[PDB]
Amino acid sequence: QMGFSSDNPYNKRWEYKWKHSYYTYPRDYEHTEVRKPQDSKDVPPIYFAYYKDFVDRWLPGMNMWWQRRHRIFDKFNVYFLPGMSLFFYQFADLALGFKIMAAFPLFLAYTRIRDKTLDPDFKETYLRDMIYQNPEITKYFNEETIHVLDYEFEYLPGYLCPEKFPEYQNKTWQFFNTDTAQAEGFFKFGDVESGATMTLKFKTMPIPGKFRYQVGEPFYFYDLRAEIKCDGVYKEVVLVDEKESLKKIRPFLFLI
Amino acid sequence: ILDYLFLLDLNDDLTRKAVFEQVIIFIFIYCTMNFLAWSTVVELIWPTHFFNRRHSSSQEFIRFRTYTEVLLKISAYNDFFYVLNNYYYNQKLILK
Amino acid sequence: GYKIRNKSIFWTRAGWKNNWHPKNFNAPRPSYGEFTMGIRCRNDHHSFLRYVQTYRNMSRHCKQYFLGDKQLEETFILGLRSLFLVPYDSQCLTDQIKHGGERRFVDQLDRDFELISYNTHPYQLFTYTVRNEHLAWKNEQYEKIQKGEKTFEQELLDYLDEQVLAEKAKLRDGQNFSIERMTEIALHVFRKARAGKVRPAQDVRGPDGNVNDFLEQRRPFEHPNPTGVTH
Amino acid sequence: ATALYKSSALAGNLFLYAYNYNNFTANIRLRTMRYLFPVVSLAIFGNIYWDYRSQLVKVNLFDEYIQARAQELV
Amino acid sequence: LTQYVEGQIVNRNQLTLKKQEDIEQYVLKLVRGYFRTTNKQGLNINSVLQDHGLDEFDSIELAMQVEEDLGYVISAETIPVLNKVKHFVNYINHVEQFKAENGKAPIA
Ligand SMILES: CCCCCCCCCCCCCCCCCC(=O)OC[C@H](COP(=O)([O-])OCC(O)COP(=O)([O-])OC[C@@H](COC(=O)CCCCCCCCCCCCCCCCC)OC(=O)CCCCCCCCCCCCCCCCC)OC(=O)CCCCCCCCCCCCCCCCC
Ligand SMILES: CCCCCCCCCCCCCCCCCC(=O)OC[C@H](COP(=O)([O-])OCC[N+](C)(C)C)OC(=O)CCCCCCCCCCCCCCCCC
Ligand SMILES: Nc1ncnc2c1ncn2[C@@H]1O[C@H](COP(=O)(O)OP(=O)(O)OP(=O)(O)O)[C@@H](O)[C@H]1O
Ligand SMILES: [Mg+2]
Repeated sequence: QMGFSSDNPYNKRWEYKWKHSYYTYPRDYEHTEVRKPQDSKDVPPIYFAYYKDFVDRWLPGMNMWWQRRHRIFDKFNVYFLPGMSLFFYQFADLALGFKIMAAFPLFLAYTRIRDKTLDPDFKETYLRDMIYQNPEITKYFNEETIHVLDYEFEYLPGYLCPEKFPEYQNKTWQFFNTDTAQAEGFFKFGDVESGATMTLKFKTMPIPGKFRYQVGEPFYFYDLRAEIKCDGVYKEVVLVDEKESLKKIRPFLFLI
Repeated sequence: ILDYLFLLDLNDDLTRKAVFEQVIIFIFIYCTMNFLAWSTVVELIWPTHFFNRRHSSSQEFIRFRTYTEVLLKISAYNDFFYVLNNYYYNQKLILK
Repeated sequence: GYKIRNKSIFWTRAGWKNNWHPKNFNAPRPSYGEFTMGIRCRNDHHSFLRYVQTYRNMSRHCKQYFLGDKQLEETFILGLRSLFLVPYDSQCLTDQIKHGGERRFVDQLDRDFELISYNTHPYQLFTYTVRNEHLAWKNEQYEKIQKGEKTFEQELLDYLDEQVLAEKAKLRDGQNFSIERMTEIALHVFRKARAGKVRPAQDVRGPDGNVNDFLEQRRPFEHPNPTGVTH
Repeated sequence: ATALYKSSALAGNLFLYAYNYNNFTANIRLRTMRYLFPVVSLAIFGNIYWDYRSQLVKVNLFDEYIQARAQELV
Repeated sequence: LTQYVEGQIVNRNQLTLKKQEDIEQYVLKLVRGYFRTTNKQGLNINSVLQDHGLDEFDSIELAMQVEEDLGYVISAETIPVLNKVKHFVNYINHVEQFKAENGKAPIA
């Protein structure tokens, strides 16, 4: 689900990505039809530019943190960092080093809360390059004739089944994370040339690559499936199967 | 009623700092200076716009119509223009 | 009449007539993954769709104040396209601009739309003024036609059709009534009609046919020179 | 005289806003003036009235003391 | 739901096609209504809008008109792929199928 959403009706999956050059916000939200001069309000009220920045930039930003608040309720953010801040806050009047060591764990918490509440963005260009290389899909779909009907991609809550992913039964990792960092979603596609539709389901997880400490790909499609439907033909394509992928690569278990 | 409104006092400002009375003098000068400089910059784009839109076209290139030139030709034509077109049409396309 | 004589007028340190990538010291340089730790860049691949939605908005938000005038909606579209087609038809190589011409133009159109959303863009106010003056002239014609009266535009067309007959009835040696000849006849009438507006036709003399109008005149007692002294 | 002048200069700003009402109200490039002109106007009024009010209080304290202290000395 | 038409306020009407034959007729009537279209009678189901004097910016105006007549909310990501009459017909069907199965309009 898209966390950053205003009352604007168009381009919901790009609202957080698009960086507009407006000095302020437009008077009205993007019109879905031609309206009348009396449908809109001339010379909008005083302090309108500030009101818009709050309801179009601030408020949808807080709705994102509230929508994904279950990913920041870890013992490290809840108890450790606030407790570390209070220990040095009692000596804040003795020196400046105590003010710093008391505010640092708060800035660290904001950074983890900031990155964990963002909408999960996979490398969509890697994805389209993967499906357009399959011949069974290029038979009915092409980038010049494809259109999106629906999009869903959200993190999975809590720890998963402790037989398919035993990695997350680690008390040290659980101290920093309450979620899995994995995401699941789908893509409703359509081709206006062939008249075909397909649901591109996918599951992602972070994996390590070529290095010791850094993550290689935070959103690696370990399960990628396409249920194609045409005039009278139904096909099921498997670009990436989880039974064969989970035997080669395992998740990353982010810390901090 | 709060004490924050005491900042409005200027009768007894010499009892605390006596600084407001001299700082604003600079602020007024700074505004006057920026008024002269900025007005000169933003106003003096017109000589370049006037010359280029009247002398920059050439025959080895295509001059494309602008928004204003579209509205004027279609919705700001005078009577003589309306008469000339219909005068050419009737004589050549109708009456040969 | 007068041509630029300097042959190096269009020379720049970046080449001839180069207004897309002027030469500067801090020039763009490549980046290598294996050696790059972090980067701060604002460039993205969202300019295409922003170029599409910006058009849809500027068009739909301008039509709110056209009052269903179909001829104005179609005229405005032609003008809106002339504004979006600048990068595709310009001499400037917009694909070679310094840091991406696509992002540059899209961000520029967004500033125009912001003013359009408030109905404060000078193109909008100019369209309203131009259109109102046009309809006032069209309604004047309608009111004169409903009364069976003749419009000043139709009187010219009829006066020009008969002059063509008079000029071609004597053009027997040749039979090519060129568009050049048709033109000078109409312009000669226009110049006399143009001068007639300020000095109407009182008698058979015609429009602006009185010499006495050009004798010494004086301002009326009720409207003297308000701006300066007279003596 | 000072309070009357500073009040007339404040009234001058109100005319400047009224004379240019259509621009301050509809042109978004002048939104910051539209939003903060009244805040500055109140802060200016406050200084004008604060000084007049304080001066008025002191004058009344001065007048009531010389009358009281005079009768004691009589 | 009202709009100005030649200076007069008129109530706008929305259409519900739900049939293949009604879609092909609407798109042609739509494309033939655009003042930029050439060879209006030579236009068929397999007609490339480029061959009739239409560019990318004209497809937007056409899509903008589809939203007016049908009430759809078409995203900017879908417009630039509508370059043939066949494309409008298939897109209109895909939207009707999506709402008939998913019970909601596609993501805008
Ligand atoms: C050498 C001897 C030296 C003598 C010294 C004196 C020098 C002369 C001084 C001249 C300047 C002062 C003008 C005094 C009036 C003179 C008459 C005049 O204007 O000339 C003829 C003038 C026509 O001008 P014109 O030269 O013939 O041709 C002009 C062109 O056509 C073009 O048309 P236009 O309309 O665009 O032209 C505008 C024209 C005329 O504009 C006008 O409309 C005139 C009105 C100006 C009002 C001045 C502000 C007063 C505010 C109201 C105070 C009311 C107090 C009482 C309240 C009681 C109710 C509670 O020019 C001006 O605007 C003059 C403005 C002067 C600068 C003011 C700058 C102030 C900031 C600096 C402050 C400095 C401290 C001193 C401030 C003192 C303030 C008291 O006549 C009219 O305009 C008729 C107006 C009819 C309708 C008026 C309706 C009332 C409008 C009130 C505005 C309310 C504002 C918001 C409320 C504020 C109160 C809270
Ligand atoms: C005990 C008291 C509690 C402490 C008080 C803290 C006050 C916090 C609010 C004032 C600080 C504002 C600083 C903002 C600086 C950055 C600008 C910004 O906001 O970016 C937003 C950004 C908006 O996104 P963006 O700006 O990063 O990018 C947007 C991208 N485009 C343009 C494409 C859309 O979002 C965030 O930063 C995340 C949300 C942060 C929320 C800020 C704190 C909200 C506090 C809510 C609770 C307050 C309770 C009090 C109310 C009680 C009732 C009266
Ligand atoms: N090769 C690059 N060089 C310099 N800066 C980059 C580069 N790639 C990305 N950036 C910056 O990092 C940001 C995020 O990159 P990212 O690939 O995640 O965007 P994206 O829109 O999600 O791509 P995709 O659609 O393929 O998923 C970008 O907006 C950009 O500012
Ligand atoms: Mg992405």
